Amino acid sequence: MEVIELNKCTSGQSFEVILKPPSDPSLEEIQKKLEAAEERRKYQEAELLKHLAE
Amino acid sequence: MYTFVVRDENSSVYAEVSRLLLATGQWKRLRKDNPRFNLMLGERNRLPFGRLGHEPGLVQLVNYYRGADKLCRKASLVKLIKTSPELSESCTWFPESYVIYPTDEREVFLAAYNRRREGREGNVWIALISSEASELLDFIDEQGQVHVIQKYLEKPLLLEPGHRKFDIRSWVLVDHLYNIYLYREGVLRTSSEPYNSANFQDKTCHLTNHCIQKNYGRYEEGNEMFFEEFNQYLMDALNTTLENSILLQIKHIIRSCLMCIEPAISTKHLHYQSFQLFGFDFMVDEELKVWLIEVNGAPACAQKLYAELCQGIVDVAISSVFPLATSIFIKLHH
Amino acid sequence: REIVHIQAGQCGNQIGAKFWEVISDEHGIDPTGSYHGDSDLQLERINVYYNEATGNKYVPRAILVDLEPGTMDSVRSGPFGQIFRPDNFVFGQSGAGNNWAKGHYTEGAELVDSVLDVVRKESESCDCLQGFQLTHSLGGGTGSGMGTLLISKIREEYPDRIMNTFSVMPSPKVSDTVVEPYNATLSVHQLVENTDETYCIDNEALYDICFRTLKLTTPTYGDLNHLVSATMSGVTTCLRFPGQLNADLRKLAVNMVPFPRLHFFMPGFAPLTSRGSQQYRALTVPELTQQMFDSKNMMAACDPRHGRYLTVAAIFRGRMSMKEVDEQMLNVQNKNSSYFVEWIPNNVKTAVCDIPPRGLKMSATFIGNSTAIQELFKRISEQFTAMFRRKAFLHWYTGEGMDEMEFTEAESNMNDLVSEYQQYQDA
Amino acid sequence: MRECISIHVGQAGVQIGNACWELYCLEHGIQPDGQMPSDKTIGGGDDSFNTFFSETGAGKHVPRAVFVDLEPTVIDEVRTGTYRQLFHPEQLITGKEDAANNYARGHYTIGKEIIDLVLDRIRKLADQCTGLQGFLVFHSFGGGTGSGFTSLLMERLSVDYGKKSKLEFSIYPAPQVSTAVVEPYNSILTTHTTLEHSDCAFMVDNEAIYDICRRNLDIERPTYTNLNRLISQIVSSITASLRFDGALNVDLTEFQTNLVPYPRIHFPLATYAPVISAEKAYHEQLSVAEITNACFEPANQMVKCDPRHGKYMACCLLYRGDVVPKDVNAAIATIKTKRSIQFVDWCPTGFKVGINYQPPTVVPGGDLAKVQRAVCMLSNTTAIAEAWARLDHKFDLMYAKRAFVHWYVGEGMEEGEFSEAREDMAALEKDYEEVGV
Ligand SMILES: Nc1nc2c(ncn2[C@@H]2O[C@H](COP(=O)(O)OP(=O)(O)OP(=O)(O)O)[C@@H](O)[C@H]2O)c(=O)[nH]1
Ligand SMILES: Nc1ncnc2c1ncn2[C@@H]1O[C@H](COP(=O)(O)OP(=O)(O)CP(=O)(O)O)[C@@H](O)[C@H]1O
Ligand SMILES: Nc1nc2c(ncn2[C@@H]2O[C@H](COP(=O)(O)OP(=O)(O)O)[C@@H](O)[C@H]2O)c(=O)[nH]1
Ligand SMILES: Cc1nc(N(C)c2ccc3c(ccn3C)c2)c2sccc2n1
Ligand SMILES: [Ca+2]
Ligand SMILES: [Mg+2]
Ligand SMILES: [Mg+2]
Repeated sequence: MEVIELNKCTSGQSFEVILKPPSDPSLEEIQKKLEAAEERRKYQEAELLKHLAE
Repeated sequence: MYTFVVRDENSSVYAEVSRLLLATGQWKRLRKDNPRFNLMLGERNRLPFGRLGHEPGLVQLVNYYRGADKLCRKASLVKLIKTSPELSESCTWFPESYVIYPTDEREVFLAAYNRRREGREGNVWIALISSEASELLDFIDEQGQVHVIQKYLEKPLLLEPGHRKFDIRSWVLVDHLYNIYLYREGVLRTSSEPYNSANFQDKTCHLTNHCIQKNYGRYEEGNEMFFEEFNQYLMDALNTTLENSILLQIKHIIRSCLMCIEPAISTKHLHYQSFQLFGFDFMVDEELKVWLIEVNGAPACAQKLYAELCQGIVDVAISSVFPLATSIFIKLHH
Repeated sequence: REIVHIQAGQCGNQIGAKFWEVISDEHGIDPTGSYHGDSDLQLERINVYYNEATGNKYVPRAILVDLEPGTMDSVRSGPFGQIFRPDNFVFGQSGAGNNWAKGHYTEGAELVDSVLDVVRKESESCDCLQGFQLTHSLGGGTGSGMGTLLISKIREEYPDRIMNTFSVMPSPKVSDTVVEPYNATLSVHQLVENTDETYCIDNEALYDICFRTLKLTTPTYGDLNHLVSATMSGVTTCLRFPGQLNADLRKLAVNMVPFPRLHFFMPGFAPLTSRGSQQYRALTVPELTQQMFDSKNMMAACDPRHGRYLTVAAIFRGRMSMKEVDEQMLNVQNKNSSYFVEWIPNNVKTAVCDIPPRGLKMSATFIGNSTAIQELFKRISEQFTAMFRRKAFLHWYTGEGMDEMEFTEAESNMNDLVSEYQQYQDA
Repeated sequence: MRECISIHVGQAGVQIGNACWELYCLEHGIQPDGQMPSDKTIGGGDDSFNTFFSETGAGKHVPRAVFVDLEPTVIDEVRTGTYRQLFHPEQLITGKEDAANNYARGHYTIGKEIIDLVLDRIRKLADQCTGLQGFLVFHSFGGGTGSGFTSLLMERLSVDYGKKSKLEFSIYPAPQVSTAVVEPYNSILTTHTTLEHSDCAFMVDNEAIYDICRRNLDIERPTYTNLNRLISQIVSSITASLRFDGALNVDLTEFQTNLVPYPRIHFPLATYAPVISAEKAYHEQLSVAEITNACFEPANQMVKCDPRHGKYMACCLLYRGDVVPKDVNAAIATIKTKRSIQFVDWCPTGFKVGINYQPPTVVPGGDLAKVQRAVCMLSNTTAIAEAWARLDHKFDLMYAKRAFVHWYVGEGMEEGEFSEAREDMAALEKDYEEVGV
């Protein structure tokens, strides 16, 4: 029914049409997680290399 | 070699369809959760339509229509009938109903209850059956869930001998193409205790459910009168046929109800396909006028007609999508 | 992403030498090492297995290993013998006498440092090294025992690279000595811990295929290795050739191995063909698919109907309708879905490569991580126990410093593996 | 005028960026060397196409764009492709070992070692912006780099540009063109870690692009190339309002204010018609009513699902070609009476509309025919949640046995991050259920 906010220009046009009305982590915490998984990666590789030394 | 899965064990109907599908040696049954299936006899609640139609190289078909609950739940059916232009308030075959929520259209319901008391015409209603507003609204709030308040049909057609009340169940099958098939065998679930017009407390001669009646078995086996005998009766007692007095209106209501929701539930250009069996519950009054009581979405059959219906479901709803290597249905054309 | 290839022992060197024969011809390299081919598809990833020298020479990134010179002499005087970098031949003189002990602990320990030196020289030329493929048998001494010793040392210096093996399993049907079930059980124990991907090339299966299917009355090791080089060419195509997937040794491990110990693969191949006998009729795509999934085409002697596939990798080579390939692959999974686990959705992946192998217009190679593979390890465990319960032939190993306790462990670890596999067959 | 920096991550992102930036050049008349005969203002200008291109005194127009992959194979083809002269090197960032289909390896292990260099290279484009709006981030859900590195980058962009907007063009996994069995894990992982850092995500389900390519374009086995030209038109439709004169969706903040009321539910469904085969000999051109009707057929949706069984929160119709407002409203009024369009109670039933009179540009020699009018509908339907159902179910099957989890934990990730991510998606699915039923 109701057509509103019609803006025309050389390139096209735009409008709305209404049919009915209604009824963050910090840089510190990010470097912490990234390095905390680097520790688990190191720990596991060192258990491996230890086993391989046995 | 087509594959399928069963997800509703308690389905008497589709228990019998799986046994028929296996018995052709062209349908293998898979486990509940195997997704590589051609056909799904799914559950009744939370059926996962979001997961159908996404198995490449598989054509997937299920035995329910997503959205058909709007027709098969008493609150929804009322609302559907009252807001849809195609059915309307002037709908001449649905009893006057209102939706009532426990402590909504509770003020609107009373507004009709006064005309009916201020006209001294009949004023029985149902949810328990009573002729006074106040014992009803007290009953709804004492249960918990949402109820529907409906005009009780105070002048039903009464079978003779016995002065007995009944209701007609029609089985309708809708295929993936949205052909509307009516099973030629209906059933009258009858009352065995003669209908009593003054005492609405005795709910054994007013409610005709096969469970409540189980004088059961007096007139006809299991309180179930089929169409041949009900037609013979109307011919003899009333000088008219089942077809002209009742069936024509039943074919009209079925068609109207299903035509109304076809745009909302059809699977014509969908990535999975749907078929569904319905139970339509009709009430005939003493002027040979048919009324819609409710639509059931998970209906069971009558023990004689299982073999013939279930075999038709395979023929027209399943083999038509997955063919293998005169008709018991009336197609309600549109 | 370079791959470093190692071949240890008699078997290891013979099948290895046939792999390089085969995939050279496929990429257009001649024995000399010069390119003489017509499609650019051939050179686009040839860096994965070959180095480049000046004069546009391609030299395989292969290291040749043995404890007795006999077989590596054969290779040098073989068809493609001159294409291998002569500095990469690393051999002793003693031999290992079909003794795992000698390969892992005494004879082998002597030589293993030379080998790792050459491994490092090749690794340093690598722009980004993805890991290692080793070819070896498990029933002899060198490939079995010093190969698994190489693996343990290669893992220590390169713990973050992929270790992939082609491991020939032993069978009484094609047997050198009675200690083979001892050597292989000691080796499976190593492979379970220290590889990511092992293709189980079972000699039982290879013998049955020559005898039954190909109608060869008395098969040779040559007849066995034809099937093996065909399979090796196949399972590596999606590393060697440009395509829609473009995989590598780590991507294959991630998608194939749901749990790190269950990393033992059944290769399959279609159409099976014998040496020299040319076949004039190409197969239809439904024919490849029915064949590659049949037991009579598996290179591990296991009944795939006695278990379930955890994952599957399929490869079709040749000019064919990729649409039809897709429908056939889907058909098999839909027709026999009880044989694919339902807790790993979409566990079959197919790839295509236009270039076919020599002498076929179209072929299908199959990589199955089935739980039926336990039939293989169980067979070996019976053969091990029938000797071990009487400590029979053990002196050959205790003589080199080994203790019975090492056998009991390997046996237990391989029985665990078989149970682990059985666990997921009833999931 | 306010610029937009485009970031393409992983294989799907880079290959789709090649598709779009090629189109973008054909649309704006920019030859494969950066030369635009039209930009009379040599070297500068606050025009509508300068939101995606900067100029150089040399006369070259160069995309406000950065390509990033943990492997050199794909980006190397941008380096030597027909559009190489477009991009300068600083913009093309290649690592050495890709993530091997492994989120935890793109996010933690190999991520950590290139994130700083990428952020620096983005700060070099932000620095030539008089008024940066934010970012368009193209990536797959399923890849190792696409899922894992993208979510790291997204977290860092919120701390280095906390005021700026971030949009996503995300490829949703489908088995017909999959590369990995762990794509369900990588999806739920990257969706969880990105959800709070993304303002609007256009999800494009590869299943849907593949079937559209099969049914309407008559390609029998679509490749990435087939898929990416169809996807680039959709992308172009969405971004045209930022590269051309108009009053609808003129900045990135307007995408959130027009398509996303609730922040968490920010995945608008995109629908697109007509897709007509180039080598279809006789074709009768489709009217405004016909193409607008097809916006409501699931067979034309970027994600297969049924909007009749959900509710709309917003809805935009982007036309391109011979469209006038009169014929749009006509088509709407017939459609509203034939189709199920339920809005949520707390939102006006309506359609913001944009028309660009230039008909969709088509890649010369491609698979798509020229047409006289095309529309892309952007609706925020709760129905898209089916896509999360599908994905969460597949994730649930594998995780119930911890299958493949060791490949993640081996890389430093913790088994609990899997269940943290899955509980989030369990939340999201429920948010959709409250809003929609
Ligand atoms: N539509 C489309 N999808 C693609 C394209 N390339 C890859 N994909 C999809 O992306 C997913 C795989 O993710 P990729 O982008 O290839 O992975 P990646 O981000 O490069 O990470 P890697 O694992 O390092 O290669 C699969 O779901 C593919 O279907 C493409 O060019 N177009
Ligand atoms: N408005 C009405 N007028 C007269 N009788 C009515 C009535 N509504 C219901 N009845 C009677 O009461 C019974 C109960 O109706 P209803 O259809 O709600 O039972 P039900 O819920 O078990 C059937 P369904 O299988 O569809 O759920 C009917 O079988 C009919 O005999
Ligand atoms: N399939 C195959 N098996 C082989 C070959 N050579 C040896 N074998 C098997 O390898 C085992 C013996 O190992 P071998 O390689 O000779 O010992 P090694 O030199 O000490 O490692 C036995 O099971 C043989 O059947 C071969 O060329 N092909
Ligand atoms: C070297 C190699 N790698 C492959 N990848 C990495 C793979 C495997 C198995 C896969 C996928 C995706 C799902 N599943 C089950 C990918 C494939 S897939 C076909 C041949 C092939 N060859
Ligand atoms: Ca300018
Ligand atoms: Mg020997
Ligand atoms: Mg990649």
